[PDB]
Amino acid sequence: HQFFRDMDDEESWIKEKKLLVSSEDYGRDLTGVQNLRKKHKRLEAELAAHEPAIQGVLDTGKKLSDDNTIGKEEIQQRLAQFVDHWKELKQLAAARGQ
Repeated sequence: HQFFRDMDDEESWIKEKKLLVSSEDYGRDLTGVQNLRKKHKRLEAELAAHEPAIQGVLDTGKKLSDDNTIGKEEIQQRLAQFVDHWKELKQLAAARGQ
């Protein structure tokens, strides 16, 4: 139950993370351009820390499996969303860079 909770709070953080990216943009068109470029740079750094964070949960889940399996499987499905979300985020970041 705890791991699940943590995962949930984590997924939440992901949403909150994306929100930040959406916040650090508004600031007069004239600067908006430089704002996007600056955002990208911060995005790369961010991602560096977001990788280990998300992975951490993933690893934990793997453990749960070996410790239970019957049940945790459902959580994996939910966690699948987490990865998917991050995946999209990565793609977006890549596009921005290019």
